[PDB]
Amino acid sequence: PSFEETPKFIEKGTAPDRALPQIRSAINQGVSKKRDQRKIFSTVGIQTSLASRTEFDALIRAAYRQVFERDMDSYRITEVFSVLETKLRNREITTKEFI
Amino acid sequence: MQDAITSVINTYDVQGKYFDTSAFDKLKAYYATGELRVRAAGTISANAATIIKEASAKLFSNQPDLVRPGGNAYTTRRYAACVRDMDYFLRYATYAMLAGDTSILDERVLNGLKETYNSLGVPISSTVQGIQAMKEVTGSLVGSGAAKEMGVYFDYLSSGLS
Amino acid sequence: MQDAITSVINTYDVQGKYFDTSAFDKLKAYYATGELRVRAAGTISANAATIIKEASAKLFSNQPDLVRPGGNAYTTRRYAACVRDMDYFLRYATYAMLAGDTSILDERVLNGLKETYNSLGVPISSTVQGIQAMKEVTGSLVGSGAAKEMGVYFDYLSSGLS
Amino acid sequence: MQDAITSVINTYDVQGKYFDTSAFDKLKAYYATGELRVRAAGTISANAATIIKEASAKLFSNQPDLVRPGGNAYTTRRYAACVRDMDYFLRYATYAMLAGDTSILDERVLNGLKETYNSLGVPISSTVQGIQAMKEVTGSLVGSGAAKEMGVYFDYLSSGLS
Amino acid sequence: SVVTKAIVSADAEARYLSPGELDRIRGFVSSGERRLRVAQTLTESRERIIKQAGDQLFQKRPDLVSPGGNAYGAERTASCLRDLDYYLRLVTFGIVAGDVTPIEEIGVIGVKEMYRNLEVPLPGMVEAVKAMKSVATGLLSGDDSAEVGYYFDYLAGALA
Amino acid sequence: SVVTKAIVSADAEARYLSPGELDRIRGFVSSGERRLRVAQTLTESRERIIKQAGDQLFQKRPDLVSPGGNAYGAERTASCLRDLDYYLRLVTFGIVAGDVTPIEEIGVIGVKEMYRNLEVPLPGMVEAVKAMKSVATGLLSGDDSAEVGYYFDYLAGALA
Amino acid sequence: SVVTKAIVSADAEARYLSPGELDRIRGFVSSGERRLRVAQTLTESRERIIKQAGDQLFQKRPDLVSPGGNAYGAERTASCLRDLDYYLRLVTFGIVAGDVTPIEEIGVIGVKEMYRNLEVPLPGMVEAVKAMKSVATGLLSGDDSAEVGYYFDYLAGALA
Amino acid sequence: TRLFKVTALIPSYKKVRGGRELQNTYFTKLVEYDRWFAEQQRIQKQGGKILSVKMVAGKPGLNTGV
Amino acid sequence: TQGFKPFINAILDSKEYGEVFGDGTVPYNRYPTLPAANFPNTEILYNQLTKQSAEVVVPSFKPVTSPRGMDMSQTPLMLQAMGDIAEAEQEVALQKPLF
Ligand SMILES: CCC1=C(C)/C(=C/C2=NC(=C\c3[nH]c(/C=C4\NC(=O)[C@H](C)[C@H]4CC)c(C)c3CCC(=O)O)/C(CCC(=O)O)=C2C)NC1=O
Ligand SMILES: CCC1=C(C)/C(=C/C2=NC(=C\c3[nH]c(/C=C4\NC(=O)[C@H](C)[C@H]4CC)c(C)c3CCC(=O)O)/C(CCC(=O)O)=C2C)NC1=O
Ligand SMILES: CCC1=C(C)/C(=C/C2=NC(=C\c3[nH]c(/C=C4\NC(=O)[C@H](C)[C@H]4CC)c(C)c3CCC(=O)O)/C(CCC(=O)O)=C2C)NC1=O
Ligand SMILES: CCC1=C(C)/C(=C/C2=NC(=C\c3[nH]c(/C=C4\NC(=O)[C@H](C)[C@H]4CC)c(C)c3CCC(=O)O)/C(CCC(=O)O)=C2C)NC1=O
Ligand SMILES: CCC1=C(C)/C(=C/C2=NC(=C\c3[nH]c(/C=C4\NC(=O)[C@H](C)[C@H]4CC)c(C)c3CCC(=O)O)/C(CCC(=O)O)=C2C)NC1=O
Repeated sequence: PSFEETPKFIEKGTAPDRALPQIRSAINQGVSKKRDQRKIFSTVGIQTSLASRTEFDALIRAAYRQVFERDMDSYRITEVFSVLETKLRNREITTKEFI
Repeated sequence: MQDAITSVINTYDVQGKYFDTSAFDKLKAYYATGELRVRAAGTISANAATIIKEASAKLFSNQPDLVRPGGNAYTTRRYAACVRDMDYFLRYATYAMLAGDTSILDERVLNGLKETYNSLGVPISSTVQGIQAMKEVTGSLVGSGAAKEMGVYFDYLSSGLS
Repeated sequence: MQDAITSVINTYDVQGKYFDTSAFDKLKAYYATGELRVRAAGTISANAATIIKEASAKLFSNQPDLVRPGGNAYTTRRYAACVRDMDYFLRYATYAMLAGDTSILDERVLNGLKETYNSLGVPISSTVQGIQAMKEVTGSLVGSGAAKEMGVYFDYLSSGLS
Repeated sequence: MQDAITSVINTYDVQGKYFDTSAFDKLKAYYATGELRVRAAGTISANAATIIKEASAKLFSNQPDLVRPGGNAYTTRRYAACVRDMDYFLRYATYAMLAGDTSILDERVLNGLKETYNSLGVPISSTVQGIQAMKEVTGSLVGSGAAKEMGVYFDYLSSGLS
Repeated sequence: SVVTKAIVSADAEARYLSPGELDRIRGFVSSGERRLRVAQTLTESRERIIKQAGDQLFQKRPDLVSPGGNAYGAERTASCLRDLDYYLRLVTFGIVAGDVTPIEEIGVIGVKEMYRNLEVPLPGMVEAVKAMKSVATGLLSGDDSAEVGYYFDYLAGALA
Repeated sequence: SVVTKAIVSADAEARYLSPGELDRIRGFVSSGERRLRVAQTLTESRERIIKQAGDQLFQKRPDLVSPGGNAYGAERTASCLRDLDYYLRLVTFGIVAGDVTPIEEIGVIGVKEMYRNLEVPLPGMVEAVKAMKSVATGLLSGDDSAEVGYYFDYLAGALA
Repeated sequence: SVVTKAIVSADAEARYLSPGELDRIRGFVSSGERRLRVAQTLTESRERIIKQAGDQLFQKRPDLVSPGGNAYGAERTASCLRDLDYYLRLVTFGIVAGDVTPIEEIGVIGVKEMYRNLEVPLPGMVEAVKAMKSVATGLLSGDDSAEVGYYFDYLAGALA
Repeated sequence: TRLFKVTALIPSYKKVRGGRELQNTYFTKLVEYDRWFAEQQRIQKQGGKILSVKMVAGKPGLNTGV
Repeated sequence: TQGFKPFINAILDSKEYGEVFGDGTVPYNRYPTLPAANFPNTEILYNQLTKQSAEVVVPSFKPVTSPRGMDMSQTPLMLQAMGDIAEAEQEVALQKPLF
């Protein structure tokens, strides 16, 4: 025979039986996954505006989406803040002054 | 939001179980369709403006009252907001298609959408019709195999709004 | 917030009254209890980690499903947040005892806690059980009179949560 | 930043030329070095904390006064900042080696490092000695061939600091 | 390039590259000879592709070369074909780089303003780049054609 | 997951996924079967790996199972080996996910706080994780061992 | 110290210090004499405290001085005792300051990173600090022991 | 007046960060005039050393046009 | 008293903005654990779409200055203090001359 019992560590970590309704609620219980499924935009680069143009542009559009809660192309935000974006890219101003 | 992989991982985590044969089966199923999904996503991304063009053309043709005065899509502002919403739906449907899961549709799109549309006076049934129109245009664009699987998420959005 | 002194001041300020003999008696009573309150506060501050360890140990022994996979205290984040909430309750109970007044418990603890937990799926009965275990541990460390006093603030928290 | 491929693309874009034989040759050179670069980067990624340990040990053994009182590395905060800076130098040298171009060092590391160190009081000569100490340690692990290539970027960092 | 994207992704999280990124870089390097061959194929047939794309563009959009069109006249048609030549060279750059970054930062960023300054219609641009997609991907095998069509489709969607 | 990370990034810039992101997902999906094989191999031997890692740990650290130690007794040793089982399960989840996100999100954030409240020594956890890494990389080939050891090293560095 | 905290709190509100803050500073300067007496007492007993603290640490944790231990060797044991001397000096500074702010600024911020780089075990730090606390409190009277042990408790919590 | 060009170093004392922070310590920025008092106070309260401040846009001593 | 721009400046010139976001990062949902009720209120705000509701989520905070009942004068250690003050008064009384 040489019976081989279930190890104790297997039982020490078992979960109560859960149907699909309980599985779904156990997945989505605590603080929302949006807290960790997101990007935080910051001006890490100090290089000139010639390179890393795209990451400045992404940070600028993220600033628009944070201050105005969504994209605002219908209001021509780019031309309204073109001078401001230009000062941000050439590093005359910081992100806080842009905001 | 969770994709199919994280869906299986999360169910087995809240059940405290190691992956069994069924889990690896669902994982193989997701990995087998990944090229189809990626190709469809790229096609939709390249032709997003087109899809919005035909879908909005169809929606406003079948319902001319929306863009005439007294309609919810009568102004340049409200017309642009309508096509912006249609772009939202297409982009997030493509996200759900890539993820192989409708979780992002509940979390990022449908949450508060009905009450916001009721608060704004947006017609929900007409919005569902526009979503269906995007369904036909996108299906004609990406081919039948990808068409059915994009239609899954389109009808999910339609049912969530309705 | 309020303490005993501020509570007497407010009740004599609403009436526009200078302090009477009764108010001076209340102030004397608080000034007499101040030494015991400071002693209990110092004891609790020196032993906060011990109290949290013991109380969470009883809580998770009685409710093992909270730390089994899928339970509300199952992940390192959720376990850490659970013991952090216990530390919060201990700290604000100590503040309240030192003030001699439960206003801080309503203002800085109980306000919106119930629907915070309900929106997160935190079980409220198990939190109350944790608070009771914390009360039992604290009573053994601070002595009989301080135990009775500290029980008032722990019971205020438990009743506000329930 | 730009890598070797982007450098060739930019030098051909400035003159408005399609790729000729020479451009393809330089590309082939980079894709020949690519496997070596990837292997060295992975080796350093596995051994980053180690390499930092011997590099800091060598720096402080050769210049003990930096960590006794009065040295700029004397505190837990300042010692932690020193090893943090060394870890940054190693990580960015690895980035530059993998890219094959030294633009990342000037764009990220060296842009404003003189002003910051001199205003803070950080001694430049000791930091350069630390760069050399790190280079010597890394060369022992990466292998004889990859050692010189990584030393190229280490001397770039040092000369930019010097 | 792919290597630059992996490095920036690692830097954003402030970490060394994970084995997934290193495997992706290995695959990118191993595909180098094939992509240089593809770029050389598209480069040696530069004139064929540009003239066939221009022919198809003018056939489907005669209004461009009709009076009142932006390409009417010899010099304007020449500068039209010249911009087609630019975009073809950018596509070869993107092929060798493995991503659309060269195209993005030489020809996409600010293109709408530039063609608004020049009265250049964007539908005309997208039709030209789709014609150039067809002409160029006709010359390549299936595996090459699909991968080049990715860059051409990205260009078409970026101009639209 | 890689797909989730790509979609989260694309959603952050409120855009469609780039061709580079689609190529990244193509690579991640191409390697799906191999990663499933690695994870299944680790799963088939959970009991063996846990028992061997526990033996190696308690030989390195006999005090943890000595009287007055944290894992002293049958039930506390069972809780210890159960923690090892939890981390092995997360390592397999991370293998199939393609990144360290399941490990990060279930077993790393706030782990020092949890073990500080459990009076569990962090160096003991590091030794146990390294023991699991050695045992589990034993059962794999050279190519798979590096990938799995990446997750094990991530967890070990997180613990100390 | 207490004066600096009162000043920065007042300056945060852009105000002069209130009669309550002035009374707090008055109590602080009143307690200053006893604080200097306590710090003098610990400063006189430098070598005693270091010697018994090191002996109890090494007997309680022989592994540190044993082969493979972090403090193996005369120079490494000397560095161990040197770190103990540093921390005792910091505790004297805290006693005179009335708070743990000097301990915080010189020896607590980034200590875990420092001892990770040095491969110094943090539990060994906690035990050495507890031994120092025991010796220092023993050499003191009943009154001084409480306030001195508070700083050692803070320091051990910082290491733990 | 309307514009100060301020070059400032802000060291770190509270903690050593995983982030690079070369962005935030040594910087030059343009702060508009009636923001400068608050900005300078905040920089001094963080522990930084203001290296230089300059006039760029307006003219010192002007009455109108401020 | 001052209107809109001074109010925005007061927010952005606060110490809290400087410590959390500094000068480089775009603001974001913080999911604040403290103080009490900040988490539900912030989540209600951030789970709402634009123009989803015009109602005020935080109209004001109900004052906690005075409750109804529970005077805490029956508190047992308060009772002990009221017992001890009697002893103090009695000692003061016996300090007077016996006659
Ligand atoms: C990504 C998830 C998401 C969704 C789905 C979303 C929908 C949405 N649509 C809105 C406006 C609108 N939406 C529409 C769309 C309608 N017009 C016609 O009637 C059609 C039937 C229908 C579209 C097919 C219109 C006309 C408005 C303008 C309402 C107004 O300004 O009065 C608004 C108000 C704020 C704004 O304009 O940005 C939201 C929040 N927002 C989101 O963040
Ligand atoms: C999925 C993420 C996760 C982890 C990792 C986790 C760990 C965890 N380990 C626990 C107990 C324990 N954990 C250990 C393990 C230690 N013993 C030795 O010192 C070793 C150094 C070390 C293991 C290698 C022990 C001995 C106990 C029992 C404590 C006791 O009985 O007092 C507990 C208390 C509740 C219970 O036992 O059911 C938790 C929550 N919980 C989680 O939700
Ligand atoms: C004033 C604040 C301050 C502190 C605290 C500090 C700690 C410190 N300890 C060091 C070495 C050391 N410290 C120790 C002590 C450890 N050995 C055992 O593990 C024990 C658990 C423990 C002692 C209780 C050892 C063994 C070394 C030698 C490290 C080596 O050579 O590998 C070093 C490296 C530089 C040198 O050796 O002079 C520093 C900077 N530095 C500071 O500026
Ligand atoms: C990613 C690119 C990048 C780097 C590398 C960088 C370095 C850097 N080092 C700093 C401070 C420091 N750097 C050091 C390190 C020096 N001290 C000793 O003399 C050693 C010889 C030497 C290191 C080898 C020290 C001790 C400090 C603290 C100075 C202070 O007390 O303010 C600071 C000021 C803020 C802080 O302390 O975190 C920066 C920004 N900044 C960047 O943006
Ligand atoms: C000072 C007054 C105050 C309190 C008490 C408070 C509680 C509080 N608990 C939270 C989450 C939580 N709270 C708990 C508590 C545990 N769940 C277990 O089942 C136990 C029954 C229970 C404790 C005994 C858990 C598990 C979470 C989830 C953390 C997460 O999802 O990451 C959150 C969400 C924000 C965050 O976690 O960062 C808050 C605000 N907030 C306050 O302002």
